[PDB]
Amino acid sequence: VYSYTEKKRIRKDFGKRPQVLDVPYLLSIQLDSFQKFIEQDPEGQYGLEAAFRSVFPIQSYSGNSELQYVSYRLGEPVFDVQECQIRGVTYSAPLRVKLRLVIYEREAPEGTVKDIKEQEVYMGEIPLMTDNGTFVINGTERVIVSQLHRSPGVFFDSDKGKTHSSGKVLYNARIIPYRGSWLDFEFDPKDNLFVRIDRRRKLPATIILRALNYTTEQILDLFFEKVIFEIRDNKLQMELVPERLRGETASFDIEANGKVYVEKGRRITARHIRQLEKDDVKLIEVPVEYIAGKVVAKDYIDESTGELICAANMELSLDLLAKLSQSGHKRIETLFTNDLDHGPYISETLRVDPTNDRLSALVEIYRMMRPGEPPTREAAESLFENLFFSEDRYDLSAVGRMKFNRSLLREEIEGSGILSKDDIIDVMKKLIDIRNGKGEVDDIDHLGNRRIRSVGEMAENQFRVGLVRVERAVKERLSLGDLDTLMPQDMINAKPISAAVKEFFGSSQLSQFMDQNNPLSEITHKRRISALGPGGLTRERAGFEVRDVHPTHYGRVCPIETPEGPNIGLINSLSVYAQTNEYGFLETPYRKVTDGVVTDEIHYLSAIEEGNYVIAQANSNLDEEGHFVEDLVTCRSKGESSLFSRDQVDYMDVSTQQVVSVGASLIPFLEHDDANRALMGANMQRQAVPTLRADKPLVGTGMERAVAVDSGVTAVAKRGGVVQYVDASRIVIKVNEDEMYPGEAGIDIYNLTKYTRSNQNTCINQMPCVSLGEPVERGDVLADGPSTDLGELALGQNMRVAFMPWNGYNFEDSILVSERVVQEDRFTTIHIQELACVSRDTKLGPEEITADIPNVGEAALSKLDESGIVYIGAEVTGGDILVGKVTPKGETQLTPEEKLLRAIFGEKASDVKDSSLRVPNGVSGTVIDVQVFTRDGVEKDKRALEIEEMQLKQAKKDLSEELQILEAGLFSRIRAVLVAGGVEAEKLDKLPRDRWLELGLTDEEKQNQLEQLAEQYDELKHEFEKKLEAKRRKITQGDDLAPGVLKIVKVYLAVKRRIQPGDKMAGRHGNKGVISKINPIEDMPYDENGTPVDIVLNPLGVPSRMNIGQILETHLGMAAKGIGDKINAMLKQQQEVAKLREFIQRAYDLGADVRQKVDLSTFSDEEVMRLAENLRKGMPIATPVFDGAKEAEIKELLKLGDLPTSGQIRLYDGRTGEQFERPVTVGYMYMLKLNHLVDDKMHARSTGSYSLVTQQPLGGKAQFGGQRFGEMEVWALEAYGAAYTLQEMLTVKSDDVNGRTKMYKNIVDGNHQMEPGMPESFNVLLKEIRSLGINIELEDE
Amino acid sequence: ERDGLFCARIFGPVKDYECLCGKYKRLKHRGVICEKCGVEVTQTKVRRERM
Amino acid sequence: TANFREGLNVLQYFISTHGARKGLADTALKTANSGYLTRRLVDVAQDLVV
Amino acid sequence: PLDGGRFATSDLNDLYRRVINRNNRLKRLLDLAAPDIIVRNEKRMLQEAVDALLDNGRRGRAITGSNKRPLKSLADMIKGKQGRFRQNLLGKRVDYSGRSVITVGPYLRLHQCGLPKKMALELFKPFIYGKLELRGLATTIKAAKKMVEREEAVVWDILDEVIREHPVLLNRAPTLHRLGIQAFEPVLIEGKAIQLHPLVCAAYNADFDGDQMAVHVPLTLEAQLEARALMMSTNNILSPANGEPIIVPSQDV
Amino acid sequence: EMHLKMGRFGKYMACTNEECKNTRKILRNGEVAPPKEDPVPLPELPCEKSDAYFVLRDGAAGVFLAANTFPKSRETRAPLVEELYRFRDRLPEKLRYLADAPQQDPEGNKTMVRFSRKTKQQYVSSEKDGKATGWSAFYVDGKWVEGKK
DNA sequence: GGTCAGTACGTCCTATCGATCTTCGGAAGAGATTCAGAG
RNA sequence: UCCGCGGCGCG
DNA sequence: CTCTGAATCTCTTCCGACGCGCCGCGGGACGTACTGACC
Ligand SMILES: [Mg+2]
Ligand SMILES: [Zn+2]
Repeated sequence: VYSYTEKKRIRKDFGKRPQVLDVPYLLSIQLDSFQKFIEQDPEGQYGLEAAFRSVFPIQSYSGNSELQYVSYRLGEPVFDVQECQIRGVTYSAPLRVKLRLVIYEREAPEGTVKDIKEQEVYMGEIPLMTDNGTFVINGTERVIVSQLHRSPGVFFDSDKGKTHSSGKVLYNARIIPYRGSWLDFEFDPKDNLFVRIDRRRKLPATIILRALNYTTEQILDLFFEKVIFEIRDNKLQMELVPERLRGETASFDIEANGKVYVEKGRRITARHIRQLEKDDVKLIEVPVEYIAGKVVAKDYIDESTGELICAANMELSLDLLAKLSQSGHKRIETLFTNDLDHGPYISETLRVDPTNDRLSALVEIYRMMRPGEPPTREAAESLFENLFFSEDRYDLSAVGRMKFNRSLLREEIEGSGILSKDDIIDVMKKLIDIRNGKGEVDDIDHLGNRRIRSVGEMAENQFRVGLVRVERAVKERLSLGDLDTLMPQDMINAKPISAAVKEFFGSSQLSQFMDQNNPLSEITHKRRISALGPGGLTRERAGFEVRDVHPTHYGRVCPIETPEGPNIGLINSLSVYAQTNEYGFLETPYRKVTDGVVTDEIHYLSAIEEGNYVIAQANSNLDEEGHFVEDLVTCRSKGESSLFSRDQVDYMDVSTQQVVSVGASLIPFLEHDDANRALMGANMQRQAVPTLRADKPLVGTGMERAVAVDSGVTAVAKRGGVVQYVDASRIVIKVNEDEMYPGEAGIDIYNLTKYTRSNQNTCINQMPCVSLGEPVERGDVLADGPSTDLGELALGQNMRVAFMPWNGYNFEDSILVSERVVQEDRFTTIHIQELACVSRDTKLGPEEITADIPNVGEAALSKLDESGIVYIGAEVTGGDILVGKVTPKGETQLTPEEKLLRAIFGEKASDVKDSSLRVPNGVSGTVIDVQVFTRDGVEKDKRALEIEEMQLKQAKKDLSEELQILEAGLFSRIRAVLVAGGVEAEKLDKLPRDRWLELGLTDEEKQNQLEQLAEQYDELKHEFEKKLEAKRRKITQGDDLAPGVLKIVKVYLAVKRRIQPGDKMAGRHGNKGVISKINPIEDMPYDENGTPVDIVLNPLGVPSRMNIGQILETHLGMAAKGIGDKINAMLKQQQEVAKLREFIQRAYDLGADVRQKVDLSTFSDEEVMRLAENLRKGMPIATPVFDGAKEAEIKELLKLGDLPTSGQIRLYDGRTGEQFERPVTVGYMYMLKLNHLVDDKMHARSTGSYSLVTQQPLGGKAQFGGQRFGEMEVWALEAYGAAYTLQEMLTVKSDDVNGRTKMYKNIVDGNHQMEPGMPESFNVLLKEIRSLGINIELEDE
Repeated sequence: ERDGLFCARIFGPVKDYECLCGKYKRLKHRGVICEKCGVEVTQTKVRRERM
Repeated sequence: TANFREGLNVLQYFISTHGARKGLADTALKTANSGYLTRRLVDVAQDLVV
Repeated sequence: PLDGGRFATSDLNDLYRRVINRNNRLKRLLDLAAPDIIVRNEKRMLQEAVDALLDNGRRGRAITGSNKRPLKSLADMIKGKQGRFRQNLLGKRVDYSGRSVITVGPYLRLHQCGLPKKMALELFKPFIYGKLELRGLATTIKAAKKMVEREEAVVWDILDEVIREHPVLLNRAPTLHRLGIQAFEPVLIEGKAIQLHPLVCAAYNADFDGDQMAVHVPLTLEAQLEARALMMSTNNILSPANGEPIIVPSQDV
Repeated sequence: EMHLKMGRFGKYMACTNEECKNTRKILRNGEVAPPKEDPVPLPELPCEKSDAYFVLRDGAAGVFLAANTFPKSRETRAPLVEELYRFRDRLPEKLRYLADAPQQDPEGNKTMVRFSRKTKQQYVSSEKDGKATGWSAFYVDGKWVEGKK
């Protein structure tokens, strides 16, 4: 059943697939991460507790003192979020950490304590996250973007033969720790295995094996399999495993137990192996030539002489065989090498290895890591131990250990964070196996190999860096301090931690200025995933494979919403239902299929898990008890989709929109438009500017409510009740009795944001959407924010659109707009600009804010007050003075004759220069707020005192009003309790409220409730007192301005900007355009009823662009309007409620097998009338992303509205009254204003400032600079014969000083002649070349 | 500074036709090298040329 | 199998996105390559005049 | 000079300071008859400092400032896309230039373009000043500037007089071929968007989905005549690449 | 024993005792820096150009007062003898002699602690109207001797 | 001799290499090492 | 006023 | 069996489209004492 709030305006849904899983809170990825960072963890696995346990306890060098950690606490912020934004400070909480310093006795045992001290050390500020997932760092609101980075672990990759001739596939293994040095193994084209650390100089791999105290014999035993030979009389025998003969050419006869069978030159067939196995042939007899050439496994020493006959890894030869035979080596061991399955790589690497002992290997790696210095045994050992085997400098995280064990098929998923010898051995073995032919290379772009690192993790890392710096300082001070005459606070300096955290939150690449055009921009910025950042990739070095869409992105990363330009594919958007695993991997939900029945049970699967199962598509039909209607169901399985039986299906998609992101989900008829235009539309929705009045989209997707509510732009009721007070700035709700806590006033107050500046200089304004006495439930939208209409996202306006060419004004994506659009202010938007005037201390005098501006007429001064600051509400235009400021000119000493001349000239004989703040040229607006910031110690001006008094009065009024409302609620509670027992209603009305509080009661628990509420009333009074005092002292206190700044005056200008040619408008289907003409109403095409069209769009864009979704919308919107029209007329005729109810019910039931099922028979007559009034303009329609309205349904809805089924009507030209020869598609499309306004783009310059060194015009509109005539433009002029134009652009208009002065003078004199000279940049070049010791000169001057 | 990277008597005056110490401050003293500080009276553009 | 007047399935749309993004990235790199070639050609041929 | 009393310094100043410090230290050591090892180390450091000043990063790790970025040396000033040759000499920023978003002028003749009135006023300011002083309306240049700032009617009449047959160059980036810059006679229009003839869009590769175009004003007589005779759109009806027409009917046409 | 070592910051001197990490530094024209003492904060002395509080520091330049937020405030001034006598207890054992120095000159003007670089020693001098009064007292063999400069 | 201006030295602050950001692809040139032919 | 870096966007 | 030249391999360096707009952050400076020159 629909709620009271929802019954206001029910959007007709056309979806058919039942919704099993509700859309998750769209900002969970940020809030959950930061909550893990800050919240207490008794197990010490997450966040600050984990970092503290990682660093503490701290002990001195062999000392008898220790510093240990007890608990941490985040204090209350000094300023709230709004105060931080106003004052330009960070919204942070102080971190209080309880620490204990313990000093032991010098006598043994070491644990004999002798004194203990405890105190709460303060160790910096932690920026807290706002309720909407943002950070306020310097008043600016910022978002920390999540990072998609390579997971820690081990990855096996190949070059695909690109690096060498003939395409020999070279294989590499790479170990990526969370923190520490990298370790790579790689194969050379000669099959030799090499190792590198931190991608430094290549070294033989066995060196590391030798550095781990493994001898050559031990290395060979680890990596190879051994073959045994015996020598008896003149016979040589080999111990044979038959499988080893596979693939070997039978170059000699083989005999065993008096049986011989060999075809010389043939390969040992599988039949031969089976015959050998069944005959149990354990030994064979082989010639000397066969055993010659094998590699010796272990060193053999002549026991008689002690001389090493043959070392390990040596190749056997006939003479060596004779020597070992005559020595008496009856048993010989060699290593087995097959050119296909068991390569000799380790042995060959040992041959190439230039080391021979552990010390030699350590020296080699020490020289590689620290070149240019002599080695040392202790230093080499320390370096090798610290590289991979020290927790202090190497950390292969828990996720890293899990991935490392999974890649090596180890059972355990938990283990030590540092590498063991077995780990390195196993990685090398796996690489050798991949080289041999068993196993496959890893897919780097696989989402099971990429990992999500969010705000909390990065903040914890930076806090840990700061804390290890603090730990080093603490160890130093503890070792070299007066142990008993101090306290723990004396040992900890908070500067490193604060510095690290502040640097992360201010300067990090992932700490981004929040884009705040509209709520969708905020949501999509907070759900953004970046492959860049620290520990990530770089734009110019990332290849196409990283950017490309991967099959594992299904349900996790949107394939459409990536931006264009250099960031394509590197910036992704989290899908609607996608969340993050415990280990940081993206998961998507699926419905379990049990015995052919789809179950409501939901399992979140990762990419690796998803690959194993067979997953049905969301559009597969199933009815009644869930069963696939079709025997064959489409599924994707291991990245290769096909049809499967019902029984083979393991999971099904939870929703038809789980692949797209939020922005792509908001696009209607996405399945009918190309991915390019869908991408463009999703990107352009984020650039829409809120308009003067919000307008719901007639054709929506049903996601508007979620985007508007999850984004905190709307005031959402946290408890149900009845609204007690409404105005433009405040909503006061009386909470329901069954919903308020004991001892509570039972009243909620919501304060609305009115006309504040967004990050993009747009307007943030909240407007009530409720009226007095209206019921309110939990979750109801109480006030609409920017781009929100009744809790639905409203990015643009519904516009009547005709698709026809119109006299070339739609020639190339251009848009022709009716003047009725401008008259109705439908795309008018409010822009707020903050302009700051800064008074600074300067040499020879400070700058003064005053109205006595020299050489300025009284007319310009009239707009200012007595303090020199413009009045609030003043309408101002370009060039007018907002804040009057003056600056000492310097001495500027004048001779008495010069002084007399200046006096004769006028008021020029002044030592003061104008530096006042003026409105930027072209900006015309109104002054809506003035804020004065004054350094402590500087006297406040009259305007500052007036603003301070106004703020104090406002604070007192607001606190008093809140106290009065809370007291009213508390006394209402008093009255209710007294009515519930011991009622004296007439006497109670006679008695005053203080007497009510003083009244007694019967001996019941209601007396206890009365006592609790009286105590709460006293607490309210005391809280009012303390809050008043605190707010007064905060208003009075000075501002921590930048050094050298005396006072800052900030003026806020509101500008309402009307739609004009040059402005960019777009729909949601990639259909961009720039307005070309604002056409008079009587010139627009009109229908038989005389209704003109609002916008004319060119039909030619649709076929080439293939964004057919805009056509369908244009049809459906027309139907959406038509129904509304039939309601509107029915409302104008004052028809009975019955007919209205029947028509609206028919409209809601029109769909074919729709899941909505609205039933108006349960609505009251007043509710039906309210709904119809809300439906008067149009019937809002929800068409989900891939489960939208079919074409036949659109035709039927048009038929209900008495509109043509084809969607085309006969139009007449208003200029002539003549019918257009063909019917024209006229409907309604949702259009946006894309923040690319022409008045921000137009710029012109004749002469201005020039750069200091290049002596060329400045760049940029803000600097009033000139356009760049680049090298391609010079080429264009050279292709013509335009030598004089090119010369004047190179010489006079850019760099020649005398040339430009003379050209200006000649143009004023009417002579258009040029006197070119040498460009100054060439002189700069000559001087720079001469500064390099190169004599460059001009000849024959 | 007296002999630094921005020295006036090596590279030229900071302000046009004005000596560093201010003894000479007009075009009538053009070309005069001040005895007190050794800065030639000329245009500031020489600081753009003189190495 | 479906056209744009008909609706593509989720699977079909996901398949098409591969080509879409490949084309966009290819244009991104192609601009730089073509510009470098054009600059080289201009530099080699800039002396030649009738 | 910067705000707050700080001074922005070139990296060359830091390099020169390092070289001077090393040189003075070496000279002092030489005066005091220092041992061979110390003077050898100082000479090596002076050599490294001079190498960093000349071409930083060519040998060893480039010396970095407080921002952990390598300091910019003289070679870096000359080399590269951001060097003098390509950033300042082969291309330049120019006066008498502007830019704005383009729209369709379907009423335009081929040789004319719609130019916003405000852009024209700003771009032709010196011509307007000269014509004001010619007619005696402004005695001095300051009076002319005050008149133009107030935007009097006579100023608009003067502006109409000055743009009558004065071509302007319209350019769209990237300028792939010479048709990327073409000359048009400006017709003054209200609004802030430049109006472009539909037939020249193919040569410009220009659509009206948000394109911005740059406007340049030829000053001298030779420049005006080159614009009229060589660069005007009426002379550019054939493609220099192939000889086929480049000003060709499209879309609705 | 303390030995000379080289690192990223040039040359320094570090003590060989593993239990002691005391480090001094090499300066331009000396064998080694003097034994700089541990900084001593003073919450009771407020800054005048800012809201910070002063902290006493030692070094080759001498003994001075500096703002606790030194990179930001960058406000320094020399201590007065009366100021040191106010917080005599917090001063380390060595510097206590400065508190014993006469606090006022025979003319009654207030004294300030200065560092004579030519002799590398602390003295106390009186100033009137911001100019030195020409009276200074030095520390010679456990007593303070005062006289005209 | 006394006074003013200019010049010189110190403080912020170090001390382990460990901070630190870290890891592309293709083509051309120079130097070093290896193979084949001739003596 | 200069330089640099980072991030985002449009053609 | 050895020596030289040519060929091949390894290491290092250079180049990588143009134009425009917005936001954020950072960037040695200040103080005190001593010495020399001029009056
Ligand atoms: Mg375009
Ligand atoms: Zn002088």
